[PDB]
Amino acid sequence: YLSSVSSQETQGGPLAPMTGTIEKVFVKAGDKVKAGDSLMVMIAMKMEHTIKSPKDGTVKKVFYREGAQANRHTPLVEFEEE
Amino acid sequence: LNISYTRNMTLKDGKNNVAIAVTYNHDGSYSMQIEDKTFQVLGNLYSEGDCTYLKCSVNGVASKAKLIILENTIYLFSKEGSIEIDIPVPK
Amino acid sequence: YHGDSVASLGTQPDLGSALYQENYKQMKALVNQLHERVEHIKLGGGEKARALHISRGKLLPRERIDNLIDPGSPFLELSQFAGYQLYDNEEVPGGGIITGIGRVSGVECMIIANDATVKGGAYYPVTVKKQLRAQEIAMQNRLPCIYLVDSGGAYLPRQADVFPDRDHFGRTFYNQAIMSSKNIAQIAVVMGSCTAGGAYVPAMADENIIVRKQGTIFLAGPPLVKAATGEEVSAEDLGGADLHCRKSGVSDHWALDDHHALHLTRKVVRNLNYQKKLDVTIEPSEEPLFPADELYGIVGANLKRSFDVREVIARIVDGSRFTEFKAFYGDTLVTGFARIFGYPVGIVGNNGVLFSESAKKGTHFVQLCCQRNIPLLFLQNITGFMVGREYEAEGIAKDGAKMVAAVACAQVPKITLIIGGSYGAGNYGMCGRAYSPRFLYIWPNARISVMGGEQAANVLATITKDQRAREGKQFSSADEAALKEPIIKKFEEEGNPYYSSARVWDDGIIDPADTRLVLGLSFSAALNAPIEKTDFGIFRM
Amino acid sequence: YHGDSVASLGTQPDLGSALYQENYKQMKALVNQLHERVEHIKLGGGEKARALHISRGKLLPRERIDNLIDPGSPFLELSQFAGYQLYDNEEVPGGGIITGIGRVSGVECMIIANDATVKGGAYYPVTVKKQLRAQEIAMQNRLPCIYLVDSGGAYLPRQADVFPDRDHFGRTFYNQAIMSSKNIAQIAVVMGSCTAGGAYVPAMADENIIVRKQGTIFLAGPPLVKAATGEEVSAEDLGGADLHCRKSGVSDHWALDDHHALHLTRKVVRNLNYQKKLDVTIEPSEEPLFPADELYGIVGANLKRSFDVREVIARIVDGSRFTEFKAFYGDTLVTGFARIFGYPVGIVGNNGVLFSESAKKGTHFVQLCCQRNIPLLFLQNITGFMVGREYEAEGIAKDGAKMVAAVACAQVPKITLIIGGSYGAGNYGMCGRAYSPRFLYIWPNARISVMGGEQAANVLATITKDQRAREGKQFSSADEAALKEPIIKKFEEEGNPYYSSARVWDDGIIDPADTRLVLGLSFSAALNAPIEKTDFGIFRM
Amino acid sequence: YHGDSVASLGTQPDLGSALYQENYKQMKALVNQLHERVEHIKLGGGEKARALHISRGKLLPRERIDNLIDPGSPFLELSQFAGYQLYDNEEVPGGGIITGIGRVSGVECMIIANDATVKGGAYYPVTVKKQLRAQEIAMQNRLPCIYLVDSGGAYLPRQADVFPDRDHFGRTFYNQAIMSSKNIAQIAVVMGSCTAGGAYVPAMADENIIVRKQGTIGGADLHCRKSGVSDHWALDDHHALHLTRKVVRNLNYQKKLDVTIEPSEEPLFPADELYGIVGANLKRSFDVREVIARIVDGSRFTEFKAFYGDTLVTGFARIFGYPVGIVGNNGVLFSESAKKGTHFVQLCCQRNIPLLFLQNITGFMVGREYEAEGIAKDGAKMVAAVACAQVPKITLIIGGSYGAGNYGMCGRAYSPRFLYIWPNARISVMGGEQAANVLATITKDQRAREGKQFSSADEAALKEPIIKKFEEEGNPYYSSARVWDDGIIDPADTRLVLGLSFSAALNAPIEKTDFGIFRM
Amino acid sequence: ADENIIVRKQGTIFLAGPPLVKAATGEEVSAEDLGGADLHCRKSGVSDHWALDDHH
Ligand SMILES: CC(C)=CC(=O)SCCNC(=O)CCNC(=O)[C@H](O)C(C)(C)COP(=O)(O)OP(=O)(O)OC[C@@H]1O[C@H](n2cnc3c(N)ncnc32)[C@@H](O)[C@@H]1OP(=O)(O)O
Ligand SMILES: CC(C)=CC(=O)SCCNC(=O)CCNC(=O)[C@H](O)C(C)(C)COP(=O)(O)OP(=O)(O)OC[C@@H]1O[C@H](n2cnc3c(N)ncnc32)[C@@H](O)[C@@H]1OP(=O)(O)O
Ligand SMILES: CC(C)=CC(=O)SCCNC(=O)CCNC(=O)[C@H](O)C(C)(C)COP(=O)(O)OP(=O)(O)OC[C@@H]1O[C@H](n2cnc3c(N)ncnc32)[C@@H](O)[C@@H]1OP(=O)(O)O
Ligand SMILES: O=CCCCC[C@@H]1SC[C@@H]2NC(=O)N[C@@H]21
Ligand SMILES: O=CCCCC[C@@H]1SC[C@@H]2NC(=O)N[C@@H]21
Ligand SMILES: O=CCCCC[C@@H]1SC[C@@H]2NC(=O)N[C@@H]21
Repeated sequence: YLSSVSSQETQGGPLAPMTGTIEKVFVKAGDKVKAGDSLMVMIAMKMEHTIKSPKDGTVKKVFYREGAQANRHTPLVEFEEE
Repeated sequence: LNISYTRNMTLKDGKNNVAIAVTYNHDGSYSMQIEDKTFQVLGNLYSEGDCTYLKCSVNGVASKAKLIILENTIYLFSKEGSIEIDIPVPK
Repeated sequence: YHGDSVASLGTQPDLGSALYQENYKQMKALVNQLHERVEHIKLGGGEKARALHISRGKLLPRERIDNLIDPGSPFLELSQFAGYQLYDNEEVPGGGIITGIGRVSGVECMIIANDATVKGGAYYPVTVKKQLRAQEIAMQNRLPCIYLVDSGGAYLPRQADVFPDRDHFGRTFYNQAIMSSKNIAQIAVVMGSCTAGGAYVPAMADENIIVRKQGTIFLAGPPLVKAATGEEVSAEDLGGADLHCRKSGVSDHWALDDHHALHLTRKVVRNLNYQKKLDVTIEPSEEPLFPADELYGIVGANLKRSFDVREVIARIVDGSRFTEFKAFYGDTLVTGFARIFGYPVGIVGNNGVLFSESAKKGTHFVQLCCQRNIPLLFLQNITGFMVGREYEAEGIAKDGAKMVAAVACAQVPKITLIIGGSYGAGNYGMCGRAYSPRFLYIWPNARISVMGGEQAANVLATITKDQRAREGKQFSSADEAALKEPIIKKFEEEGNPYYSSARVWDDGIIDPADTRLVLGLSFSAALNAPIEKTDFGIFRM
Repeated sequence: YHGDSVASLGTQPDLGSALYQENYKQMKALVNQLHERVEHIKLGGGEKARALHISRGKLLPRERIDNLIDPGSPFLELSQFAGYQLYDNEEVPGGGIITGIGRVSGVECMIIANDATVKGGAYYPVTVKKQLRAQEIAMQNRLPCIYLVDSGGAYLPRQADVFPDRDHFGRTFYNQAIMSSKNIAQIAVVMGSCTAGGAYVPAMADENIIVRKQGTIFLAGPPLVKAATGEEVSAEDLGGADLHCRKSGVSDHWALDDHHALHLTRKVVRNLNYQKKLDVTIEPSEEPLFPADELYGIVGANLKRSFDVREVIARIVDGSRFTEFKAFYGDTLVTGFARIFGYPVGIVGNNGVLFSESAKKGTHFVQLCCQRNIPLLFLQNITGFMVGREYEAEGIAKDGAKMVAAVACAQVPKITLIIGGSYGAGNYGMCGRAYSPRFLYIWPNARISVMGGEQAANVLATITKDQRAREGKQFSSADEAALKEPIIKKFEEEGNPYYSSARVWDDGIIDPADTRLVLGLSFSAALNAPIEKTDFGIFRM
Repeated sequence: YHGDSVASLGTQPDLGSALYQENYKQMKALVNQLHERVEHIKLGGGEKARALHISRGKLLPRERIDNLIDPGSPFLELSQFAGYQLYDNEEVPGGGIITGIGRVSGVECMIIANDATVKGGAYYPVTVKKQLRAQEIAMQNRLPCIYLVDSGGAYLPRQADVFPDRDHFGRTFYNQAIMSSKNIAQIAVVMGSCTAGGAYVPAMADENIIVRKQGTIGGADLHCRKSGVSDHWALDDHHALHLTRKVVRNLNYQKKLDVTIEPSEEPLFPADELYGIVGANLKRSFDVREVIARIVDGSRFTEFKAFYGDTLVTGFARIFGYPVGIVGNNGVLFSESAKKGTHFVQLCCQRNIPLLFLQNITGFMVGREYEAEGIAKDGAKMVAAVACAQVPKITLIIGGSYGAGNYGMCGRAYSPRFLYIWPNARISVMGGEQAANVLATITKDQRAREGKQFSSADEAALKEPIIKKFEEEGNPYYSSARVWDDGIIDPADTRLVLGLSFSAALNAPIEKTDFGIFRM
Repeated sequence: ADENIIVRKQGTIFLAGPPLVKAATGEEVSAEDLGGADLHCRKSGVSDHWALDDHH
């Protein structure tokens, strides 16, 4: 626990930070993106949020499109199973 | 302060409602406006035995009658006649 | 044995004297002007706004207050003239809010109601100041606070004067939380659609009452939500009586309409389990021996003439009985004991220029009143402290200061009434607004400023001419006259009572004929809180 | 056994990244601008005024402060930017007054010195507000007050904003008397000619020191005396050191010149018989593990980008040791325990939009800190409260409110630092200026307003267009655009940190590199007063 | 102005409905059973013992209590069923002691009298328990204690049960000394022989009264003329009671109330309808608002948060002019109900209003979604809020009380001033049927882990003992035999019992309430 | 408790266990899902600290 090992063991599926508008999407219907690559940028409040790839696998589908409203904690990028 | 308080009260006479605007004068009298007519009213309640009586003057005319307030009805008993007025019940 | 006979103050004025007639005429004109202006302010925001408000099924704020309080009980409205010509082109009748003290279920409470007809209930800076003053009064006197919330939040223009600072909007929530922590009940009645600022008020209140359809509590309105998130949603769905009562749980009571909400509010107050107890002794109340309307002739409207404050005292005290203290020492100041509506009071009035003897006498009287736990009443007709080389040698500053120190440290209830001029350090000495009196009132003829206009122009002129001569510059005599004439006008405009009451500085202008009633109501309200011990600082001897 | 190893916060930033370089460049430019403006303000009133002041034999106010405090001790100046461009054509460097906290004879004291070079020491409204803020700080922290009185009284123009109201000039004397009554020492050093307002200050002070010739205390100056009565008298005769020390008795000590007066002031502070005692536990102080100057690159100057507040915490805490509380619940808010200069502190920082979970977590942490009597530190980077139909259904307003009540009712020392945006009710939730933090500071890149400029224009536009459509009026699309563009500019101008500090809204802007030192000094000063018990209101569960 | 017209709670039940008739019949049978059992208990220790006691010239304990209290004043006896079938073959009517609250010389006092007819006044463990509970009640409410003493001392068999532990006899003396220190008066009348070392009970008392011949503190003549232990000498029982009344008068005590008071008004509906409304079957559900409407002054109730968490009912009312905050159960507890209860408790504590709990709880809602939303967190806040409250608290169990719901609604462990149960109540950790399923599943799974096989028939056989045992423990007479739940009360007398209890509890001043951390 | 520490996998806080939940309402749920360190730390918020094992 001192070496921060438990800090690494944390993972979760992509989700919308809050309810707001999706300004643009960096992930197409089928694309290969490494983890950390931006998927979409969302502006629900005064700030702006960029979504990073939770995993390096190819994106299966894009649930939302630009100008759409995304509910809180809702999936945006579907990742193909590996 | 610097204003005269006017109270809007509704009294049901028979089957028709009546709206009265009462103004609380500084001298203690009341000015009631019913429809387009105004009346200057003053009086007090004095109890004889177990019966409460209302002595009042309306536009300079004074009269006395026994006053009974039971449930939502007001009973005014006098030699000239008896009057029943119903206070509207809030919904 | 309380029946020993006692001499009574006051004398019968000469009605036939021309001076009395002129003073009466001037005071009557001033009072008529005040009454007509108050009527226009009471008219409300406007005809179209009132029509829309009635069409939405809601009650007008004054009707709400009338139905809320006990039948026939007097209502003490505060700061009716707030915002009077304060802004250049915008009219804000009453500051957009209504505040006062009335009796609800036999309990004296402070009522704050938003006037939705004025700018849709938006909060101007004067509105925030008025609400803060009302909250401070309630906290000091330990009065329950009732909020009739119907507002559109802070006025978006002029946001800098409403949002950021300490005495800005957040102080409202701060005071609400503090008073709730101190067992002073907070009750919020959401009688209409609130906003982000309005929404927090019901949340912090101990008990909430929300109307079924008109009441809507949303932390951000539909337009605000769209501007932020963009989530289109109806007002009722985002915030509504049914939602808040059933799912959100913010609402504590559900009301069908305005009358039902007021009835529910009366019930909550009944359940407060509060009993008022008095510390001061009480005696049967007796009316003064002279009519109050003679004050018009006695005082008049000209500040140059001087009138004996003993007449004013004799026309506002119970039975016109007054026990003067140190009558022949420092006679420019009048102090003594009397009773108003059975309440003991210590009266401190001005009869001329303040001197060292007057300051010492006032300090002694204030110490006595604080020791005996007696409320203090200040009558201000001050025009200054005598100043001169000999007066400075005596220590007029020192003497003046020690009065001021005592007044500040006093913990007894303090009520200040300005019946005439109030200038310079005399305002501070006689319990000015800066020294936290429980209430402050002014008569229509009062003038308040740092100094008289003529004196101020002379002081500026001497400094500029002397400064120019030392600099080697030349100051023209005509230039000095040109600077002085505007100064006299500026001081007159600022001194006018209406200008002072437009800012929240005064709890309100009052007709002199109603002074006794206003003082009685104020003292009855202020006696709710217990009287604490008084601790004094160093007295500079 | 206090030696078990504990993990340390913070990480090494990537210096080579272009984002770091750009942020560092922007922050360096902002800090250089701030430093140059502070230098110009420190220059003083002007060259001619400074020359005259030196020719009269007096010391410049900054020299007075330097000689008064202990040798080498740091000085924490407050509100250096007060009055910066506040008035259209008049320049008031520093507001005309100097306030700060320094150590005199081993005791932390609040020092208030008038700058005679600025308008002859006349009191502008901002000067009164600054002095009142300093007095309030001293009263809250129980710090002795030292006044270096050299003033010409209230500015005769703009008298309405300085004399009448509660927070106007009289509040100075009120606070002086109250703090004297509460055993907080008041010391007045009359270093120059005072006036009617200035004269009262030495009178109310417990101890006075007046210079032999420069010092002159008169309740009314020679010009004022002539205006009021016409009496001609020299300044020294009317008020002077010899007169006040001998015949008058107002002066308590007689000083030959400025240096002698400062030496006497130091001696008087020594004789205070005061010892500082701490309630909180203490531990040896350790420096943070990372350089402070990296904060420039980490934070930058663009509010759109987001940075982890944990970096800021790691660069300002002792040893970069942080114990996070509820790390995975409401992760947009960061709370935990740390120590600054050995003082325990509870840190509450913003990492994103506030939600219900964040509000509940903050309320829990505040309750814990109040129970354990631990000082609280707030880092504000708030952008507002989450708004939405689902959020309203949950009770986001309810959740937000409980935080507001918890923050308001807290009695522990509280310090707020605004490192980024502060808008809406988020400002109130995170211990805004209205909730009485002991100190408040902002970084040069902060922006404070009711809402972002673009959002505000949209909210006004929707109301006007919808209102017009309901009225049957027509609102042109071009008119809506014309209204919105000015709004973005107005919000930007008001939000700028310099505008906020011109008003006393904040205690002053601080270089991010000095945040640790400023916080340490502030907490050391605030620990003088004992920590009282905390009483909470109803928590709306 | 207190004249505003207010709506009244309650509705007229349908007398003709068969359900009402059946419920009324069952409740009437239960009440008749309770009355007959109470009569038999009141009979006393026995005929021969009573004859001997009368032959010695002494008065029976109930006669002593009747003569001690003011004429006609009601007497609130406590724990009449203590020791009912508690021991296998020994009968201990009333636990061997009599405790109650009555008015002596216009002052409410707690009276503890030993019944010499039961085992010669020896102290059974239940007796010690009863006496400790009475002393605790008196200390909490600041009531003077009067100890008529006729004790034979500790029962020598069962000595371990009555002598060593803190909750054993020693505490009786400790409480007496502490009450004296706090100025709560302690008065002891030795109306009977103290053969054992019970001499300490009068010695620690502030004032003693000893009868001339019956009372031995070892000789009455020694103790009265030489030992001086005696502060008063009485010729017989009547003289001793008269002296006790005089001693109480000279206490120099005046009762003062903190809460506001209003004129008392009777409820708008008869109390006997509660029999039909509630019945005796716990499976059926009844609206607690009826019970509230039949026991409050004028049937006036101000509901708080009516539509939020409707399974719990909260509001303000007045009983005999005393303000009260009523918290009743109308169903399963949920998160909203817990939050609403916490809010109401905070309000009542802030306003210094006594609290009344009506328990009909069946447990806390359990489920994965409920666990996700912190039912555990919420249930706890309600429980803490209840524990930290300092206002007087009275709990009445009108139905089932199981699981953590008992703790949440001011159970016996949370120190209510008084606790009562109706004859149809049931109390236990969980329903008997539910408990049977839980044990069988754990054993079957444990066998599967070890490779053992659990027979289906064996699991069902294991369940049958659990079902029968749970019912016997839940019976009200089982809980009343132990000193838990004070005594059982007829539902028709609920209003009178609550009024007496609140009047007694209002003697002590109401202190400020300090709350712990609220786990928001 | 003022402060809670729950182990990642061994620690499980449920107001009613799986067998108890089934007995009361006949609902089937795993022990970790009904009550677990991750759930209590992240969604229910009952847990105040998250620990990997006993030593942590
Ligand atoms: C606390 C913190 C920390 C933050 C906040 O609080 S941020 C709050 C943001 N506010 C809102 O989000 C409310 C937006 N209003 C509305 O949603 C409605 O309007 C209502 C609810 C107000 C009801 O009013 P309504 O709609 O029934 O009538 P209307 O005539 O339209 O009412 C008057 C018209 O409002 C215009 N108007 C001007 N200034 C404002 C203002 N500040 N707020 C509202 N309205 C304003 C006025 O100029 C015009 O009339 P005029 O001047 O043209 O004659
Ligand atoms: C509390 C209550 C209840 C009441 C009061 O307090 S009522 C107080 C009345 N004040 C006095 O009675 C002091 C009158 N001053 C003087 O007696 C002197 O002046 C001194 C003492 C100030 C020393 O100053 P000094 O004489 O050594 O130099 P000077 O350059 O002349 O100093 C600057 C010049 O003063 C002009 N100036 C503008 N406004 C004021 C102002 N308000 N007070 C003083 N001076 C002012 C400035 O405009 C010009 O310079 P500028 O702006 O033209 O460049
Ligand atoms: C506090 C500390 C720290 C220590 C102590 O306190 S150590 C106390 C030691 N006790 C004595 O020293 C008193 C010894 N009694 C006697 O001196 C008398 O008896 C009296 C005074 C009790 C009057 O009673 P009595 O004499 O008038 O009538 P009796 O019928 O005889 O009364 C019933 C009969 O007493 C039997 N019996 C059974 N158990 C006891 C018991 N524990 N105490 C007394 N009697 C008991 C009962 O079984 C039988 O009747 P039964 O059950 O056979 O039908
Ligand atoms: O009303 C006129 C005031 C006279 C101005 C004199 C100034 S004001 C404050 C101070 N007190 C005095 O008597 N003189 C000065
Ligand atoms: O900084 C931008 C504010 C975002 C809008 C949020 C609104 S504005 C006022 C109100 N108070 C809040 O905290 N949120 C809403
Ligand atoms: O009355 C039946 C009890 C069923 C629910 C209660 C179960 S058993 C005890 C435990 N405590 C609770 O809070 N719920 C469970």
